[PDB]
Amino acid sequence: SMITLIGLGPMGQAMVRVLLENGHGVTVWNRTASRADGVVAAGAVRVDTPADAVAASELVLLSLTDYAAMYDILGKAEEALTGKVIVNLSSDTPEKTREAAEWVEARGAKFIAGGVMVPAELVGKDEAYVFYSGPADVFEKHREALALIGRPDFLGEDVRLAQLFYQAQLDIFLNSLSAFMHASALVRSAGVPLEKFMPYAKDNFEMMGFYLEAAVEQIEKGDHPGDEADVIMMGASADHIVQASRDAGIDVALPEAVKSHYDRAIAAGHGRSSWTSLFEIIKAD
Amino acid sequence: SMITLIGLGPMGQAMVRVLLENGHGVTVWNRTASRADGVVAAGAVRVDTPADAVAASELVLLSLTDYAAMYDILGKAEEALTGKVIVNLSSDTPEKTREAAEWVEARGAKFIAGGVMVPAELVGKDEAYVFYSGPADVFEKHREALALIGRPDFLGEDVRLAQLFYQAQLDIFLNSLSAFMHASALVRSAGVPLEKFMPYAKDNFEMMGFYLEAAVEQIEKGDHPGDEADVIMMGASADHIVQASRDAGIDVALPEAVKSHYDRAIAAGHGRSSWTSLFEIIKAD
Ligand SMILES: NC(=O)c1ccc[n+]([C@@H]2O[C@H](COP(=O)([O-])OP(=O)(O)OC[C@H]3O[C@@H](n4cnc5c(N)ncnc54)[C@H](OP(=O)(O)O)[C@@H]3O)[C@@H](O)[C@H]2O)c1
Ligand SMILES: NC(=O)c1ccc[n+]([C@@H]2O[C@H](COP(=O)([O-])OP(=O)(O)OC[C@H]3O[C@@H](n4cnc5c(N)ncnc54)[C@H](OP(=O)(O)O)[C@@H]3O)[C@@H](O)[C@H]2O)c1
Repeated sequence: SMITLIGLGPMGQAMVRVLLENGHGVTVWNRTASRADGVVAAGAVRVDTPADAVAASELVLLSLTDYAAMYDILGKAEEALTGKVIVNLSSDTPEKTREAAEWVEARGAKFIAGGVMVPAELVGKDEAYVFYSGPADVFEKHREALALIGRPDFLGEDVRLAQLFYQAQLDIFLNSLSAFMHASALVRSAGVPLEKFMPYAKDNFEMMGFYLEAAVEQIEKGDHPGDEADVIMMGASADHIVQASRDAGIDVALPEAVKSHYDRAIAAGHGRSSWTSLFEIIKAD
Repeated sequence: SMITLIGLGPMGQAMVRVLLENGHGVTVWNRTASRADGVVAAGAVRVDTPADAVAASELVLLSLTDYAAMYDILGKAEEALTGKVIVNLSSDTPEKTREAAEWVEARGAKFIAGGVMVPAELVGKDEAYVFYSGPADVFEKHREALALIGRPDFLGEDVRLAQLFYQAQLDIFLNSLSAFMHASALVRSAGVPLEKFMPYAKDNFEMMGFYLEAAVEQIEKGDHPGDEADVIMMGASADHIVQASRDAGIDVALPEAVKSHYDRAIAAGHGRSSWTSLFEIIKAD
């Protein structure tokens, strides 16, 4: 049961290993031949060329930093893409994802977009899930295999959907990392150790589920009551974090961006509305 | 025991109600006399003047949008402050918090800073905790009372500590709300309802604790291994969220701020380091 995988970053590697562990034969190629050494030891079969990698399997998985990478690699293997199934598990733009769907299918391949929503350490484990979008019939044919990487959430036949859901998750995630480090940087400025603050940050993030249901209701109904907490008070909070950041001499870009949401809401007259009203100035009309 | 409280936002109100529920007499004043109606019904006693509010109790709690508000109000009760204990549960800057400590003590009162780390709906419940800082001996005298609002976490005698820990929490929190709304705004741009995405966002936030321990270790040791996930790949992710945001016509300030962290890390040569390396570019010189 030979499946190909191209791109042997942590993810590519962790995926190749799960495919090998569950009986499948796995052909690999990577720009840096020597990164494959570990998985080749485990049972994978390295090959000289990207075309050889594509020719080896029906199913071809890509784990690459961006879609530009798909073009650099598959560009040296076009004649062999015919009859094949590209599953691209790379981050890039939804718009660039569709543009990619069209190029691979013009070269005669079926294209599915995927987004893996776990670190490599948890690929193949219980917490693992993967956004997928594109041909439902082709996805079904290879579901059993892809299901090993993590729980497949098929979103629809619009190839952009998985990428859009991936960018959306990482929007929150990269924000939470940057926010965490920013808040930590504020406390370390006054000489507090990170280990004394981290438990509070943990609770902070773990408590987010409490707010999210009321938030979705308020946002979809355009109903933003400030009774519990208004944009004037939370705008002031944003102003304080910015000014504390300048006082401490840490980064101001991230808190100035949060303040800008409150500033635009205030300008739009949502002073007395719920913080959910920020959605009105964030969204596309 | 009569405890005074000034500022009858949702917080002030929820705190007054808990004090009344646990036997305490509560004197109130507010710039907007009619906001007291609810708590006066519940048992509180409104008074004409801020000076009267201060004179009524040993312990005086402030729940105000900012510290500037404390000055406007307590400014009309300067003579009345001798012997009193101000607990300021308002957001403002650590620097403005100390400057306030000194102003209050100059007028013969003890000053404690506090940060309440729950919404009004959870004041007095299990999840409730409150950062406190200032004189430990004065804090002990009034601990039993304040303990009702939420679990008191006394940080130290540096009055700024509670404010610093509050700003830090809201730094992450306001970021998480803005990120959540931003990601949601991306999904609604392609016409997906927010109810389809919210469960994934909930899991995303609930999963933050997994990364935070490894993060603190890597940050405090200046040890940033990229083996599992490097700043080149996560910088590219940030670029994708920004470009998807421009494509969708939503806010770009928040993702452009996250991208700016990755861009500065890359500039500092941390391309191949862990995302924890962003801390090097966020932290003070
Ligand atoms: N890191 C995580 O925990 C995680 C989790 C979920 C999803 N993801 C996403 O899934 C993918 C996993 O990436 P990763 O962190 O494992 O690795 P990465 O650092 O993004 O790079 C992975 C692969 O991309 C190749 N590559 C990049 N640009 C190329 C180009 N122009 N030409 C040829 N090859 C190119 C690399 O070649 P070399 O090895 O030769 O450099 C490598 O094999 C990414 O798209 C990421 O956004 C990551
Ligand atoms: N709400 C939350 O979820 C939350 C979370 C934790 C803690 N906090 C913090 O607790 C404080 C109050 O919270 P909140 O949202 O309930 O209240 P708020 O909306 O910020 O205002 C509360 C009180 O401040 C008074 N006030 C504001 N500016 C004033 C001024 N210049 N002169 C006189 N009175 C003034 C208001 O008087 P009026 O009634 O006349 O406007 C009101 O009684 C803030 O520092 C906030 O950041 C809020």
